[PDB]
Amino acid sequence: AVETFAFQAEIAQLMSLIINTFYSNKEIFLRELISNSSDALDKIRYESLTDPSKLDSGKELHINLIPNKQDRTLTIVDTGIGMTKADLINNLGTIAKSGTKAFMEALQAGADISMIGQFGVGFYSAYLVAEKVTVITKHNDDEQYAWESSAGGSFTVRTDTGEPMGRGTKVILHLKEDQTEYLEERRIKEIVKKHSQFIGYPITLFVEK
Ligand SMILES: O=c1[nH]nc(-c2cc(Br)c(O)cc2O)n1-c1ccccc1F
Repeated sequence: AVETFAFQAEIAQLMSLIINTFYSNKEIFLRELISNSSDALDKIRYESLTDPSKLDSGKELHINLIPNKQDRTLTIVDTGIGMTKADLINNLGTIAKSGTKAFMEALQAGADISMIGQFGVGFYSAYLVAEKVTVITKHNDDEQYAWESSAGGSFTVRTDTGEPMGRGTKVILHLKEDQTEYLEERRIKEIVKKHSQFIGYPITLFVEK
């Protein structure tokens, strides 16, 4: 069973702004997704400090970057706290209506799209480079769910029958045809070194055969 939801009008407007605005500095999407993974890893670590059983679903706290040139996908995997179905539906765990309002006021006053993370809606920067995004997630308190959207005002949620993850989130970016530089090892290494140098978890860039 696949459930289709409409985005809140303000989030659909955020997504169209990201897709339509001429903005060359698209590489910041990766910093934003790694930042969200770091935050999710911090959340499960914090819960584990008082309840070690929180890590029964996996003790390793890490981030993997998996490019696949055949599928034209870049996957960002983390073993953080994950998201429940309600978190996915509620804008992937954000207060995105108020974040979008603040971001749009900042843009009108001179900010630029790279500042999106300061408004707590950095996930949507994925649409600078992806035509479709799939988010697979597993939280200790819920089942494994797949969220997906190609923008256009809607998203889907379903229970995922695919490869079980113990706990965490996988963001699969189905890249736009002209954004394949983000599958190149040297380009990803450059972006991680430039923008993600103070992330306190191992970031492993996988290589391809
Ligand atoms: O909580 C939680 N869990 N999980 C999650 C996620 C998401 C996303 Br979109 C991404 O990319 C990743 C991840 O990991 N989370 C969150 C949300 C928001 C913000 C922050 C944070 F951490």
